[PDB]
Amino acid sequence: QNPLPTRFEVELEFIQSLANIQYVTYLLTQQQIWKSPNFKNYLKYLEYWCNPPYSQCIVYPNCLFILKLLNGFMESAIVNEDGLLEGLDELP
Amino acid sequence: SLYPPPPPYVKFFTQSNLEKLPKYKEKKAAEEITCALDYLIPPPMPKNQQYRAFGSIW
Repeated sequence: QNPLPTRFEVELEFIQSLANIQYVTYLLTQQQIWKSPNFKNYLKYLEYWCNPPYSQCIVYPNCLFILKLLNGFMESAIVNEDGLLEGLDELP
Repeated sequence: SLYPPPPPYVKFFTQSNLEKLPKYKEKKAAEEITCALDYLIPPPMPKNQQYRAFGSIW
């Protein structure tokens, strides 16, 4: 066994999980995490991975593209009162 | 839910802390985590280039 992951390791693992469309969906259609700007702000902070030397550690390149989309969307995305992301209400 | 939650560090990303960041970054210029603001600053690149990606998986 290995010791608990580093912050750098935790963030690299996490940004890369966004390469999975279903998972990103499960987040987008959460409730709590969109009440407060924290998560939104976190995802923009994560764009640190998009440039060297960081990007050179990315094995799952799609996650960077999806982060970018996800991010630009969030700027103009309208947040319902509960947390529901407005522009998505019609979809499951 | 085998889908993990976002990293614990998310709690630090308040709009308050974001406002304090520019001045903090300056002062700094004058693992070593000491306060909340440190989390709003990307972690340093490890020395072992074994974090360099072997290839792509799309």
